[PDB]
Amino acid sequence: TTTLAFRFNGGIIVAVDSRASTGQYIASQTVMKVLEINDYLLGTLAGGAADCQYWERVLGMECRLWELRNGSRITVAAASKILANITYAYRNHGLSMGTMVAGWDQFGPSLYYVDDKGSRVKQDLFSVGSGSIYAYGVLDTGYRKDLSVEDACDLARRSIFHATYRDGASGGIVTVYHVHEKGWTKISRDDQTKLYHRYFP
Amino acid sequence: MAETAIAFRCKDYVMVAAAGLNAFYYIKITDAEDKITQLDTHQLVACTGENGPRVNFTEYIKCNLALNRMRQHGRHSSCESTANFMRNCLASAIRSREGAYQVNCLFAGYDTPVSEDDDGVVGPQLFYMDYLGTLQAVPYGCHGYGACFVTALLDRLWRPDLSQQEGLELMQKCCDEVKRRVIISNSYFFVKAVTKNGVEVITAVH
Amino acid sequence: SIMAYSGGSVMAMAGKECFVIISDNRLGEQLKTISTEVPKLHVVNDSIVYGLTGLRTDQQTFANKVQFRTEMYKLREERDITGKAFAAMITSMLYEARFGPWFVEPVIGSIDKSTGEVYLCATDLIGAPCEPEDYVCAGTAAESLHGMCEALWRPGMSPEELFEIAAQAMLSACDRDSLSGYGAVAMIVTKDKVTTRLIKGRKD
Amino acid sequence: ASGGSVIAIKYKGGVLMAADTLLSYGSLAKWPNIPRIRLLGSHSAVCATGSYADFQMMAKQVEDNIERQKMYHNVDELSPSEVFSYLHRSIYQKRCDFDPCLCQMVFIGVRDGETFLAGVDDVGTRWEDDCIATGYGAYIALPLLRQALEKNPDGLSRGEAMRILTDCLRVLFYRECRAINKFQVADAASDGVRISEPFDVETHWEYEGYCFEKTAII
Amino acid sequence: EAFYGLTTFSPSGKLIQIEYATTAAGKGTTALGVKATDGVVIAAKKKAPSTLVDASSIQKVFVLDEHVGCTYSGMGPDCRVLIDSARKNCQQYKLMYNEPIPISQLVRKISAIYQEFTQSGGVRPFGCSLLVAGVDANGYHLYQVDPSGTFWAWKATAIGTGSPDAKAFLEKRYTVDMELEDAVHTALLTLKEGFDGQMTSENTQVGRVVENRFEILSVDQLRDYLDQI
Amino acid sequence: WSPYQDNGGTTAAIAGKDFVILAGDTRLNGDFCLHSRHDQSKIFQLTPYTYMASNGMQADRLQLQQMLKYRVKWYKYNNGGKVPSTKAIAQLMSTMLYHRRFFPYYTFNMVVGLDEEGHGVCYSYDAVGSTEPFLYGTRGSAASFVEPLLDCLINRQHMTSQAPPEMTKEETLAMLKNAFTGAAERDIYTGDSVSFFIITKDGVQQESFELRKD
Amino acid sequence: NEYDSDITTWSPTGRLFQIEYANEAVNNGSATVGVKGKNFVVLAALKRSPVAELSSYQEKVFEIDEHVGMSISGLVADGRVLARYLRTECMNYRYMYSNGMPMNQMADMIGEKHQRHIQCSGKRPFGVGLLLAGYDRQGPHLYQTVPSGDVYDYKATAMGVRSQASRTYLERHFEHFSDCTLDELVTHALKALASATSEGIELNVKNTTIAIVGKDTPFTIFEEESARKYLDGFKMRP
Amino acid sequence: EYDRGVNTFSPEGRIFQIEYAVEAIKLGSTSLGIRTPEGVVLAAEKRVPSTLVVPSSMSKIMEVDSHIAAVMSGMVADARILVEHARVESQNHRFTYNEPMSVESCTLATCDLSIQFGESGGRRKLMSRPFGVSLLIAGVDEKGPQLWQTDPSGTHTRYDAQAIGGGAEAAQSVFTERYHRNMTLEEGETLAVDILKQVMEDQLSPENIEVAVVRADDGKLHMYTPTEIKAIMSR
Amino acid sequence: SGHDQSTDVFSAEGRVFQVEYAGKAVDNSSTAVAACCKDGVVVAVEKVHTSRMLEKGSNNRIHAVDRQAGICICGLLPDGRAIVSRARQEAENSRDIFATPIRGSVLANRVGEFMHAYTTHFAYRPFGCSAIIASYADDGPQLFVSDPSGTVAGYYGVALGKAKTVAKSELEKLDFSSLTCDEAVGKLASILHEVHDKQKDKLYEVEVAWVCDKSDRKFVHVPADMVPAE
Ligand SMILES: Cc1nc(C)c(C(=O)Nc2ccc(F)c(-c3nc4ncc(-c5ncccc5C)cn4n3)c2)o1
Ligand SMILES: *[B]([O])([O])[C]([C][C]([C])[C])[N]C(=O)[C]([C]C1=[C][C]=[C][C]=[C]1)[N]C(=O)C1=[C]N=[C][C]=N1
Repeated sequence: TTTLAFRFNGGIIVAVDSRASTGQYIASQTVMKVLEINDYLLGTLAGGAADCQYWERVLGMECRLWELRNGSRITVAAASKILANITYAYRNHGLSMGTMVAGWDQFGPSLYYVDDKGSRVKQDLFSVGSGSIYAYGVLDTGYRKDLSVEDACDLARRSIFHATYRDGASGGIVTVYHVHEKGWTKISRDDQTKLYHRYFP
Repeated sequence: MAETAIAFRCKDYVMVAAAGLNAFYYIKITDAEDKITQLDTHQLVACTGENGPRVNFTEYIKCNLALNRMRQHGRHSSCESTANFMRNCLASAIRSREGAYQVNCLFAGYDTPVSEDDDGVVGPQLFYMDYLGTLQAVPYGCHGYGACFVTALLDRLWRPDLSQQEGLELMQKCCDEVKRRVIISNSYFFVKAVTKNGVEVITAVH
Repeated sequence: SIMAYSGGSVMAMAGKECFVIISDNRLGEQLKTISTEVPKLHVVNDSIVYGLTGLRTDQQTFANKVQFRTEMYKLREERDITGKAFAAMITSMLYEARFGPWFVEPVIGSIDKSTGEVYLCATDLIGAPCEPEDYVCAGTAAESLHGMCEALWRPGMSPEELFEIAAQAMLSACDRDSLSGYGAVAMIVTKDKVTTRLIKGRKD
Repeated sequence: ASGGSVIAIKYKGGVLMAADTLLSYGSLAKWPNIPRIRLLGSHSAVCATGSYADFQMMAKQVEDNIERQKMYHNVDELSPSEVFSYLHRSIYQKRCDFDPCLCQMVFIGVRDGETFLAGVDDVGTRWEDDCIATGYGAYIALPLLRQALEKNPDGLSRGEAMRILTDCLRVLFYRECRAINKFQVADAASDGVRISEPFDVETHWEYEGYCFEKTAII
Repeated sequence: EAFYGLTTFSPSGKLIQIEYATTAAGKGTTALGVKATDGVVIAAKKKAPSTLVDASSIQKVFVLDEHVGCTYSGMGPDCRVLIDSARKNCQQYKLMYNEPIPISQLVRKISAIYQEFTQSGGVRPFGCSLLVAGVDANGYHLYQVDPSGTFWAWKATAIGTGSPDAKAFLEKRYTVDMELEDAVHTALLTLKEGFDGQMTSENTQVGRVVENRFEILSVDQLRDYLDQI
Repeated sequence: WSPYQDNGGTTAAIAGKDFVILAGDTRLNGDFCLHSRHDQSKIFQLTPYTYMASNGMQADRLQLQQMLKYRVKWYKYNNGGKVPSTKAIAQLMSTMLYHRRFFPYYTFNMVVGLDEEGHGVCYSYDAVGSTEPFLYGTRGSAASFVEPLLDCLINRQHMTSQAPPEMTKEETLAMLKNAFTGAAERDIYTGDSVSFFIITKDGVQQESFELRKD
Repeated sequence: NEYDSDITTWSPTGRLFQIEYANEAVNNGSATVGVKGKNFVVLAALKRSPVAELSSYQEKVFEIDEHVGMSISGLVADGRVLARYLRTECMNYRYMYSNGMPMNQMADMIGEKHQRHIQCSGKRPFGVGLLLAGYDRQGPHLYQTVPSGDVYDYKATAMGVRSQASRTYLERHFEHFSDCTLDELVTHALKALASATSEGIELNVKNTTIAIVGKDTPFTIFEEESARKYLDGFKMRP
Repeated sequence: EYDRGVNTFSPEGRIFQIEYAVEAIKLGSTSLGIRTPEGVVLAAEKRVPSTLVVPSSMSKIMEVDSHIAAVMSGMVADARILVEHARVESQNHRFTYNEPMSVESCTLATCDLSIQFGESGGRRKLMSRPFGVSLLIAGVDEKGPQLWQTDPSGTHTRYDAQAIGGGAEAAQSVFTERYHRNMTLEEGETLAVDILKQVMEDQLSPENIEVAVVRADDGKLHMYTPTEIKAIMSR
Repeated sequence: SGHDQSTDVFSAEGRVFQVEYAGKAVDNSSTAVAACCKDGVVVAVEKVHTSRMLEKGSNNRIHAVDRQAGICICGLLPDGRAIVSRARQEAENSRDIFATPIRGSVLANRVGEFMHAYTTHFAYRPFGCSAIIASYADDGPQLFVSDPSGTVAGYYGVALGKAKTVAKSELEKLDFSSLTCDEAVGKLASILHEVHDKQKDKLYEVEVAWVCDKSDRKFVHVPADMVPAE
């Protein structure tokens, strides 16, 4: 898993791989590592496959019940605090999950990050997973706040690829999203092997 | 312990400084994260530790000081009453189900007379704490890896009659020693100060 | 160990119509000095003075429960607590938590205001009552204090010359212990007065 | 106290089940005169390999269940397939309580033509076959029971299924340490379950290669 | 399980259930006590319903510990709950302070048992009063609780039937410097003037708390006192 | 004593355009012996359109098949007789594997059924419920033999050739026999006889097949 | 009448009125007729007719297991609390024994469920009657519980409002129920159910629920579509 | 009054507190529901106490999910806790079954709460009284548009056209005519606002009532605005 | 007044009416009889069927408690099934804990304490039932009757029900010392057909059950062809 996401002038772009390996055996190659929480939030997945898919389905239930009672959308500062209070409550139960929430509330963008130990941090630039250390060096070299929409989609798709190429626990099909003010759109969905003969023809 | 907190009190101010480093086992997540939580208008705490228990301990302390100002008609409690409420939460957590808070903190504050009948403390307050529940009022306290570099630095250079600028150039020497010997990259230090007019965020020393 | 985590040694001697009690001034975390001006003594009335050693988190929590119970004893019973009743009270407190035990070792010294009999008591961390008529001592330098106190004590001492023996016993034992030292704070107490003395020591 | 290997087989018309009458304690054979074949109700019987105290409390429980359902209400007696099902769910309940019934069991039962033969483990495994063996009879006696069911797929008669159990009990006496030569055979038919008087098998120890001078290590 | 209260307020503003219980606590036999400079005497009156009721078996002066005693006048079986809770609360004091209890603190504890049942759900108040007396580290004491929970600090008093005319006889006979032997002389004498027949050693029961100890007097030591008054 | 034990066997399924083929060998075995050769307790029917096909530990298999059996019955009673779909059952499976996360089942599951559209989809699970819809799936001891084999002949990858037409029920069945005759040769805990289930919209037909007995 | 307020109060004549008052709830519910044959039990419930076009639907007949089913009359809110208990105790049986629960055991289990609610002070009886339609190894069974805690084993019965006339019809044909086939056994149940209706209404597929359990037949509720084969040709002849 | 109990039957077979709670529905605002093969319309008067009330605060129509609406009558303080329970149940169904809860099973999840009342707690803490609110749940599912009513008896009943509240007896006579089973949704719009005009005492304005629909081809709940309610009046 | 509304209220003369009102529920119930026949005990009761369509075997008031004992109830049928399901639990305890069959005088003393414990508390009402314990344990043949007050007593014969006074005089003509279980089924059933009238009910049949040495000390019902016809 090499999930990353960054925040810039124009919204938030989320970019993942799609590989689930139980050690040296690859279990699957079409894993959706972005659970869309609703039509203006996103959540990402790293670590345990069942620990992420359970509690972000619990998180998608607490966000839907917010809109039923209060009649309005949930913020992202409330959405991660739901996920961080759940996570800190089970910190001695051996959970393994590292998740980013990204969305457009009424205060603009916000890109948070929740551990499996109850941490919650607020930056504009993350890269999580076992192969994330490869995705920093190509992203920190080319990141700037005022990127265009097409170049930041190119920087995200290219920064996943150089970590899927080097880490054994990362790879598959690079999925790029874009969180603008009206919600999120699936930008592209392409194989890593097809993406090698584009970047090095 | 990878991140240091440095605090010393003087005649009419208390300096605090806490490195804003947040890491994932060797990877720098941030460099500017505020770790000095403003509890009251004249009180703050500089907690160190990992980011899990550190927010959840400070939010429990801060929301209970505010609740004790709701139920008591906006009357601000003393700095010793806040500090003794804090170590009650450390000491009752080392003998509980969920486990001990892994937070090391330095409480700081200034005591003002709330009315004309108050004849309590007028001066500044600075309290050393621990993750177990140790509490000690101390002239200067330090946590982290670089604590022992700078506690013996303040053995050399701290004076009780330091001014606002003389203690400002002392804290600059405190921040430059941690950059010199500690292998952990602490580059931005978040210097704040507590005076008779409240808290203030010092921009110069970083 | 958890008992020698914070450092600090408290002892007490018994005299003719007086007793002494004396602690050091060090607080620490296994090698490093946290504070240099912290006593371990506590005074509840004009007859009983007790000292706690062990883990400093338990030295403050237990002393809050004692002050919660000593002041509640004075509201229910319209009288000051006596030495035999105070020592048997916090003997019971260390036995209720026998499987989750406190890491304190209280050194109780007391005297009768009207009679003039001294009463020493030093329990263990699990509440083992023990009343010697000569001296008690606990802390990290406790093995060094049983040699200093036993070779220098005699039963018939004046209050001025009992202080001189207890002070030379604390300092000579803290010059061999690397978890206790930095001066000493003593308190001689008779039927008529309480005198609190701070003693010069090595700053090592 | 611990029991030894238990073997069982179906024939044309009923089910047979044999077990030694020994109850060892480690290596010590304490009592050679206790019966291990308990029969359940009026159509079925169970026998165990493993701890005897676990079997003695379990079979006390499932015998009380057959009678009290039949005595109190105007219902039929439980079939062998339904009291084995209660026997299976009671052992699985004990391992989830971290206090299992530490023994393998062999269950037989015949109710008006429908023959039933199944076994159950301490964990909760259950299986049905035409030949069940537990203990070290699953290693020794069970290969001999399997070839004699496939050398005639029409089925074994009672006479030829009794020859091969005696051929299997004889090798269990040769090759299992914690065994004696005293065996009881249950016989569940359409008449009901019938436990026989204890017998023994004829053992041959007279090979010319077993003599003192051949097997000597000089 | 009937968790509602049985004792409530009246439109006059009075707890009418406790007013009925004080009538029940004044229909017992005459129990009394006097103090002195050297001790405190308590005196009872064992009323035998017949000659066949084993006067050496029934008792009304209850000893609570090595320094406290008691005597009731009211409902007998209601008193035994109070004495068994007072003997229990006095042993819990010695397992916690290594000291005899004061007479003040024991009477505060049993007054919290009267008031507990006047504000509980489904119970009625007690129908008996007591006469607690004993020593502690600050002299001699004689208290007297009520079924309301209201306790007093008397100096010479009496409870039961024939009590208001025996308490007036205690006003006329008390002196501030009465000795202990003078106290027993007048505690038995104020039983006689309201007594029906002729009091014997198996007919009354006294206990005089002396110097650390309560010590209910035996049938031989009380026979010494009857032929002296 | 250890409360976990692997009982061998394997299950494989290949889903088509309006059908699923579901298979699993009938072989129970313990510590070092062979308990049975005719255990039908490896593939369980929940609804007429959706099966579960699990393996691993035989004792926790039968417990999971019953708790799945009655949550379908409380679904049928509370919804007016409406039978649950494959997507509803397989999310029920994915939650109950996580409710017992700290004392879990030693089972490895496959929920196999048809869609609301009629297409067949197989799911797979770890010991704690990681689900994914996919066109095939192979669990058990011989999973590492067959799951790379199903990658090479269903996906049609790394072969510079045009795509074959859609697989029928017969060409899928004859393909899946080549895996179990391949797992009976090289896996010691697999193979006495494999039972094929063919789930179509007009009921289910059931076949058997013979493997090597050693 | 000061002996009718509480459930735990006997009359001075020895009657329990709160139990006798709950028995009037069953006599005010909709009429249902159970008829037992040789291998089949047929329940015929009378659900509510539409108000001139609009069709209100309310579920009375319940499936308990593959071999059990019941039809209620009275407080339908207590008829579903019984449906929660009966369905749970038939799942707990088939979990343990892997077979269907016998009807003589089950009729004795409903009667102790009615009995816990008729002796404590802060509890009330279930104001609802039942008609168990069961099949087991001993053949078909037809029971009927009342709010007193009784359970009666019938050959044929009828409970509901004006079900005395349906019971009068069944007391002339109950000797000829072990001889009829299934198609005649439905016909005796529907002729009985039609004599409890109003003065100007007859039966059709819009107001009748027919439930059949048998020997090779699980408990099947014949509603609107499949019920037409017994209800299109039907006339209540005098 | 406490001479009787809360579980005391009548000699006619009725429970006292349940029969006394049905009469509390007739002393409330009226509400409607019309099942049509394009959707279900839920009309309801608001019955404001004064003109100083903002009308967006006393919504008689509450959403349970995207596909289930609920309109009440009677006292609305008890109505909230039933809808706050139906929202929790219908989201636990999507959490467990990955599919929307059927309209029948959301009515059953409410009726299970509307029966749990007694006087002796013991093991469980019970309610002291039945709920004085009759809900009226509508929605669409795999079986299409369905209408349901929860009464304070605990009795759920599927309907085609049902009116609850004060103006309910007069509406059933209007329900007999003016309703065929294959109406359009817009014909179901103008049926409800003509009934709700007749059975109310005040002047029917767009800021006086509430109308919400759940369409079949859309599958989602669509509540109306006062500019949308006026367009139904001028037809 | 309010002195007969619950069980925890003694009267002005020391009586409890809700117990005595429960005794009128047995006196208005069907007729019960029993007999001890020096090798066993025979118990017969009359089932008053209220409809012609009741199945034969419905509303059997005789239930087997243990293999050797069984309780027939007289009074309310559903109230007596709480007594039967309790005395079964008392007999299962002696088999599972003490490894012995429950004695006849001990099973009856456990019934009389379960029926008495609901006559001392305000929240409970007494049973409308008289339980007849017929046992054959290692203390011989036993015949006990527990009334709603909780009073147990060993009898040689007993009549309970409406016509318990006429059927008691019909038991005084039997012997109980030379009486056997072979003849007494024909005798006791002939008591019920003479003590009971058909001018109130049309449907009445008898249900007889014994436990004796001929039935191998087992509490069984009759074979249907041993009972007299009318
Ligand atoms: C703000 C930030 N900065 C960084 C650099 C991170 C970060 O990395 N946070 C993080 C938190 C929790 C986790 F659980 C994980 C995580 N991701 C994984 N991906 C794959 C495997 C794995 N897969 C297959 C086989 C073996 C292994 C070990 C394991 N993990 N563990 C990662 O957060
Ligand atoms: B990513 O590589 O971490 C990815 C996580 C995503 C699916 C949520 N999957 C995995 O690599 C994990 C690795 C792992 C981490 C921690 C403990 C155990 C395993 N794999 C799985 O969780 C897994 C294993 N088997 C089947 C399905 N998923």
